[PDB]
This record gives sequence, C-alpha cells and structure tokens, in this order.
Amino acid sequence: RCKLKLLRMERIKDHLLLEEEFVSNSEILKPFEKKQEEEKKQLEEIRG
Amino acid sequence: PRMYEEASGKEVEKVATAVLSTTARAKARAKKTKKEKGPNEEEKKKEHEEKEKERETNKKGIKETKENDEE
Amino acid sequence: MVDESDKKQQTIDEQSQISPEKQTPNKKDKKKEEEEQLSEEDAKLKTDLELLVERLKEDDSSLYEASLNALKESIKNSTSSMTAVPKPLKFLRPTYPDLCSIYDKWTDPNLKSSLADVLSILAMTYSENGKHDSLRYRLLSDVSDFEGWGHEYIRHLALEIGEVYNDQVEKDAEDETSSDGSKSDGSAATSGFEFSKEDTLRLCLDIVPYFLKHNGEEDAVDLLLEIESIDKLPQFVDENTFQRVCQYMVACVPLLPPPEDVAFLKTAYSIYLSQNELTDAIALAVRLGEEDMIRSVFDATSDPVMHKQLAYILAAQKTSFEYEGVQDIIGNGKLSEHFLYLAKELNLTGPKVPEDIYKSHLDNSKSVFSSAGLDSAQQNLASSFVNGFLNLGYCNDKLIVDNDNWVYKTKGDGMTSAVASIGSIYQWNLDGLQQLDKYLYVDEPEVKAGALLGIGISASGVHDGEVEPALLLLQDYVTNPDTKISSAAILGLGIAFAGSKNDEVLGLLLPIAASTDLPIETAAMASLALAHVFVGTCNGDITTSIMDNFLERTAIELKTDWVRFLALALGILYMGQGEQVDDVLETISAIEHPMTSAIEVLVGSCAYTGTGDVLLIQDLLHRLTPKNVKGEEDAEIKSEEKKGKSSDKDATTDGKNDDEEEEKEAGIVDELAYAVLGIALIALGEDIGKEMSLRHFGHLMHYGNEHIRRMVPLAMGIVSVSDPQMKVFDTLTRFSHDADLEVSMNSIFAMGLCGAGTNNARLAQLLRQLASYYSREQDALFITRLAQGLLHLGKGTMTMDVFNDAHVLNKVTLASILTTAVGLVSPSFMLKHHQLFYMLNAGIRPKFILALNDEGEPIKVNVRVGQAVETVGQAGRPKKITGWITQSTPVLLNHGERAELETDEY
Repeated sequence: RCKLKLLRMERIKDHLLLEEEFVSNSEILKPFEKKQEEEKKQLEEIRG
Repeated sequence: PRMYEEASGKEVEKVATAVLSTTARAKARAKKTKKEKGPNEEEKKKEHEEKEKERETNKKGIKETKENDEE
Repeated sequence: MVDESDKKQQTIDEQSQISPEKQTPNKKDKKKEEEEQLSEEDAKLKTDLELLVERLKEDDSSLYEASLNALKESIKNSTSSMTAVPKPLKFLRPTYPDLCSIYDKWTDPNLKSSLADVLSILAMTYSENGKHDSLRYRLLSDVSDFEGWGHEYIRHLALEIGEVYNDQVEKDAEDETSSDGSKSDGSAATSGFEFSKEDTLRLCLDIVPYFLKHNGEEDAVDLLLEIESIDKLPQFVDENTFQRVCQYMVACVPLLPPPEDVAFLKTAYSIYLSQNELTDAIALAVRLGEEDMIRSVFDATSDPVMHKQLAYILAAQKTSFEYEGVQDIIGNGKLSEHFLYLAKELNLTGPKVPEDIYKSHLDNSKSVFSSAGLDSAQQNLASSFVNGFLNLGYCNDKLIVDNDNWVYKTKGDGMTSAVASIGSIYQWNLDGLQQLDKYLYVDEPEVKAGALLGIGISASGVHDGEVEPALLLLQDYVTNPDTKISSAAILGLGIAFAGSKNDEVLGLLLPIAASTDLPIETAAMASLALAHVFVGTCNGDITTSIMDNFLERTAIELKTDWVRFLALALGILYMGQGEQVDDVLETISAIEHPMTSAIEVLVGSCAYTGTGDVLLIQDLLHRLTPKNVKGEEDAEIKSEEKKGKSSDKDATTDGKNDDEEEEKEAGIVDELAYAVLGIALIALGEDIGKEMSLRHFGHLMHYGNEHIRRMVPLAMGIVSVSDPQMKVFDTLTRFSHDADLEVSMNSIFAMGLCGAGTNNARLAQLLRQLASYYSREQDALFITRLAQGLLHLGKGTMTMDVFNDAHVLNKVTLASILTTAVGLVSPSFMLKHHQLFYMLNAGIRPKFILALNDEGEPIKVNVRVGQAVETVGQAGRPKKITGWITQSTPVLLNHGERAELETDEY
C-alpha cells in the first residue's frame, strides 16, 4: 500500500497527459487560419 | 442518385476517437470506483427509474436484421 | 541428488529426491487396498511432513514435479477424497504443495490455469480444520531458504483475494462462479481470513489492504482496529503503528470517492484515538472536516482532569492551529464553563496569541522597502496598492500612511482600494483601526466604503474570545441602506471570520443574499461572502444561495459580469463537502437552460472531487464541443454562449487541483502539465478561449502545489508577454512566492523585464507592477500556501478569494477585490509555560527519502539549522525536531506542519 499510493496518482496522470496531447495536436493550428497560417506560407517560399 | 461533398466529417471523426481513448486510461482508477458506485444505484435509481437494476444489462438485441431490398 | 538408498538418514533424503518410497508406492497402495491401514497412514503423516521440510532447500523443478506426480493424481483417481472420509481430509496437508508444484514450479499453461481453481476449493475446506493456516505459516515465517517459496506462497494468498474482488464486479458471487468455486462468506472461510491476517501483519504487509477494501465495508477496517491496538507499544513502538495505519486511508484515499472515503477514514481516526498519541488523532479529525470528530479529542484532554495541568494548555494549542477558525469557535466556551482560568485559555485558542509570536519573528525580519515611487495618473494608483502588497501580515509602516498626500490623490474606485490596501499593512493585527477611522468620517462616500474593506483584512487575526469581533463593527454598516457601504461591509465580515460559522455571523448573513430583482452589479458580494464563510467545514448547501441564483437569471442577463461571479460563488460554497454535492447537481439541472448548463460543469468538480478521472475526461469533451457542432455542418445568444465557454475552462482546472492534493504526491509533476497541453490547447481551442486559460494556469499551480517551481512558471511567462491580458502574471506570482527568495530571485527579474521594457498603455502596466511586489516578503517574513500546511493534503479557506479572481477580464473594480489575499502560515517556536518565543534547533530536509510514506515522515539525520527560522516551503518542507540531545521531548509532533512546537523540558 505504501508503493501503490504513489503509483496510483502518478500513472493515471501520465496516461491522461499522453491522450490529451494526441487530441491536442490538431487543436494547435485552430486559433489561426490566416493570422499566423498565412505567415508560415510567406517564410517558406523564401527558404525553398 | 445524388453527388455531394462532405468535409465536415473530419470533425466528427476526431472527437469520436477522443471519447474512446479517455476510458482506457481510466481503467486503473475506475476499478476502485465501481465498488462505491453500485450502492449509490441500489439506493436511488438505476438510470432514470428503479426498474430493472437486477442485471447490469438485462436488455440486449437489435430491432432489425432484415434487409434484402429488391428480389 | 542421485539415489543412494537407506544407508544412512542423509541418503534417505537423496533417495526421495528422485522417487519417494514413503510417500509414493507404500502410501498409494496402502490407501487403495486395506482400511485397517488408515491407522498406519495417520502415524506416517508426521514422517511425510518431515521429508518435505528437509527437501524444501532443493529448488530444482524436476525433482518436485515428478516425485509427487502420482500423489497429485490420487486426489480424484484412487482416493477420490472420500474412501475413508476424515482420513483424506487430514491427509490433504502434504498433497496441497503437490498441486502448487504444477502451478508455480513447473509452468505448463494448461495445468497452471486448471489447478488454480482446484487449489481454491481445497484451501477453503481445509481452513475449517484451521490447519491450512498452519500450512501457510510454515512458509510465511520460513524454515528453509529457497527461491521457490518466494513465488509460491503468494499463490495461496491470491486465492482469497480473487473471490472477494469478484463479488463486487459480478453480483452473483459465491461458488456459483467457477473461477474460484469457493463461497464468498460463511463460517468456514471467514475464520480463515482472520487467522491469515494475524500472521501476515506481523511478518508482511501484502494482503491486509486487499482484504479490507475488497469486502468494501468499514466493518473490515473495524476488525483491524482490535489487532493493531494490542500491537501498539509491546510488539513495536507507537511510531511504527502510525506508519502502519495512515496509508489505509492514503493508498486508498484517492481511491475513495465520497461515500466509502469518509467511512474508512473514520476508522483510522478511531485507531489513533485508541493509541497513545492524540496528536495523530487531531490531524485525521480535521481531515474528515466533521464537527463531531474535532470535539471528541478536545474533550478527551479537557473534561476528565479537574486540575489545569498540561491538559487545558494542550487542548487550546491543538484547536488553535487551524486558521480556518472552524476549530476555534467549537473549542471556546468549554474553557469558560470549567473555569480554572478564563484569561490565558481563551486567548491561547484564539488567533490573538498568533499576533504576538509574529512580533518576535518580525523583530528579526525588520523592513526593507522597494515600493514604486511613481505618481500621477494610473501610476499613482498602482504605487499605493503596491505598498500594502509588500507589507502583508503584521508590519509597521505607520508614518508613510500618515502622510495623507499620496492617499488623497487616489480617485474613483482607486480611493476605495487605496484605503483597503492600508488595512493589509495591519493585516492580522488589533491596532491599525485608527488610520481607517480618519477617512471614514470625512469626504465623499468612496473613502467610507474602502475603510470597511480594510477593517475586514485587519480583523483576520482578532475575532475570537469576544475581543473586538468584525461582527461588532460591521453590523451598523449592513443596516445603512446605501449599496456601496453594505456590500463592502459583508465582504469584510466573511474574510475576517473565514470558515467560522458562528451564530451571530451566519445569522446576519441569513435573511440577506436574496435580492437580485433590483439590478445591482456590486451585489456579487452578496453571495460571494456567504460562499467564503461556508468553506472549511461540512456544508448545508444553503437554500438562501441556491434560490437567489435562479432569481437573478430570471430578472436579468444584461449584466454579464454579475451572473459570472454568481456561478463561481455556488461552486466555492459547496467546497468542504462532496457526498451531498452529488444531490445538488441534479437539483440545479432540473430547470434547464443553456445558461444553467454553465453552472452545472463547475458543481460537477466538487461532487466528483476525491477521484476525478470520470470528471477529468468530461472536462475535455466539453472543450471539444463548440468547435464540434459548427465543424459538423459543411461535410441573447452572446451572453449565454460566453458564460458557457468560460465556466468549463475554470471547472477543468479546479477539478484537477483538488484531485492532486488529497491523494499520491508524485503525480503532481504531470497534473500541472494536464494544463500545459490544456493551455497550448485553449490558446488552440477558440480565439476567445485562449484568454481564459492563460489566467487559470497560475492558480492551477498554486492550488495543486507543484514540486517544480523553477522551470515551468518562467517558461510559460515568456510566451504570454506577446499574448493579451497582463493578469496572467498576477496568477503566476501567487505560486512563485514559495519560500521567499529561492524561486523568487528568478521571478522578480523575469516579470520585471516585460513590465519595465514595454510601456504602451498604463492599464497594461498596472497589472504587471502589482504581481511583482506580491511575490516577495522582505527577509522571509511569511509564506503563502493554498494548503493548510497542517495537512499537506489540506486546502485553506482564506486563499479562496485568490482562487476566485482569474475568471474575468481585468477591471478597476476587480482591483478592489485583489487587495485581500489572506492565507498566512505561522513560524513555529518552542513554547513553555512562560511562552518562550525561541526555537532551539530543527532539522530540515529538502527531500524525504522514506518510501514508508508519500508525505515522508521526517527522517532522523537531516541538515541542522539554527534558532527562529521560518518553516521552509518546498525543498525544505520535511522538518524533524532536534532537541532530544539537550533533554527535551516534543509533546506535539511536527512534520513540517503549521503547528507551533511545544516541548516539555525534563
């Protein structure tokens, strides 16, 4: 019970965290669509 | 027959898999919850009426399996 | 190994390694022929037992497998376990290891599965005899050393664990399931479990938590009380027993959402009560938060001893420690009834003695000023609040205030908040009232209102024993019909008394908070105050608050600010409970509107606290949903929508915060992160949403009590300079404050860079300035924690005003609220009968090693530091008492608790 108590909190939190970031990958790009999205296009063409 | 375009299904797909995933993660916490959860249901109601709490699910099946269209 | 016959007794053991001749041929034939020979078998049982013991040392799989192979068959094949009824039953002792040799020593998947079921049945039947207990015991305490038993004994123990767990999941239970084939209860396996528990408690630790929690009953825990209370001192010390207990509640703390959690922790409290230390008793009674448990420990010292003794002094100390003041009210008046001395006792329980000890620490901490010298415009307003923020707690800065020049140059809402900031100079102090009084009887109503806020802050350290209560002053102002005056009055009353729900305080606040028909924005304070009062103790979920919220929604929707504050007030009210809060979620949801849905997600957090992993996932599906519906279509509304979105974000963070505290401390590292991705996210979820999640993060950290405080606030801060809303910085600093000038060296530079560098609006500048001064207290005067400190699982009541303010866009009106920030921690000092104000020595430990706790009981090696130091924050929190070498014994164990040390010198 003394190992477990530690584990029970800390594991479940690393599993949630991981899952969170999968749904979230898409979500990064959503607050922009021409506010930053457009900026990215401009830099790239320069770079080739 | 009709032609169409659908591009809104990228949003439906994305949350379908999201809700699925969270349950798997919950697996460890959830065992500990179940024991405490049951007495709550026995006391109050099952889900919207008392009726039929004796099994976890007592009602299974499907209302149609029948389909052949034209012969 | 090789057979060498019967030449000597040594070589008899070697003979039976390959093929036994006294357990296999002879016995087998004997059982399958005559039944006069049952008498010969009975004598030969003892011989057979000895041969197992001698060959336990041998570990090789092959020479246990094959040797006992035909005995394993004989159970059903020849003996059939009923050819002589009693006789095979009592001869099941050698045959039970034979079965285990195919389970564990040899692994054949088909037989390993099948014979698990067989082992369970025969364990139950042979525990009727009580000899299955003795069978377990010879392997638990061992007789021989081999690798084998180290895997084997567990299997026997696991049979019991298996069935008991299964009865919850599958309702059918008993031996109807063929997964064990053994009955769940009945007087044949119940007596087996009790006896098993005894042996495994002494030598092990393994199966005791599985048995209690698998029954699922507090009854299991109450059986445990009996056995442990015998063990308390003669078998091993008090300390070993305490470490043995608190964990029943802790592994399985997080692991009890409300109805189970309370019932288990009741029993742990009782175990402590039974044992020698009442010090362990008080800590658990606070935890439960029930009035009833507090009274019993206080009574236990006070009532039986007629004489003053140690006993009256000790009672007063114990109740004093909670600065919620919930214990303070209850414990008072028993002292009056008994009447040995009123004067010492009443003062000592009250937070009045805490004012005096602060002077001793302050005598050391002195004063270093660093306050802004800026004047004119909004920069005047900024500087005058900043002075109060640097002089939080008891400080003397009288002369600066008495220079009324800068005071009068404040204007508008600035005047109200300027007077309020003066009050925080004399926070936790009786004197200071004089400065406030001057303004209160002159000029415009604005300064009158600000005086009342300051009275609130000052009255925090003195409101018990009927010595200048906040109630006394503030009652007159409530009567006066002006809205500004009355609203300010009831805000200050709530702060001062905190968690105390005294009759006069509560009952003043009882008919009111029920007018919202008239449209008044600053009547947020109506419910807000009452909510604050409720926290710290079990909640009635008051009918006054629930009614007025509904009525407000009916009347108005124009004042968006008003309804947003109201929603939060309900959720803060319900804190200090979770059992009852399941009910009220449904009650709120009965009346359905999209506006009402905003209230629901907040209240879900409190109900579901002490688990949140059904709660967590919910508060994430919500985040997705706005996007989801617009998203869906291609392949009045304004107020309702905005309330909807904002509520969820707040709720997500809040859920996480309560959850991380109570239960395992390791997971805290990740829980901050549930937010970093949450932020990246929201900063991602809507354009509008980004604004809300920034502000929430800072209070996530402060509430959650993150271990890491160097990296994460600073890194996040840089991104959020670009982003709008400078109120982000204020929320970060409340976490960063820590033990002052450890974390905060980096903080002052980091926050100061963005503020000094960029000026492009004096509005933006103001938020940044206030945040910087908050973070530091000169010469490590005090620390702020959200947590009680008495429990590190705990949560305060004075810090809830801090938690409230981060849900809204910054406003001048909000600045008045932000002056209040109470949440003080006292510095421990070794007390005497003459009330000595110096500590001798202490050990401080940055990191507990002990993996015999989460909390980590402070070890006994430590690093030694001098007298009269503040109780260090993170990276100093485990604190052990050094005093034992100088002939001193602590009466009050201190682990890094808030609680003042008390010693008895010999």
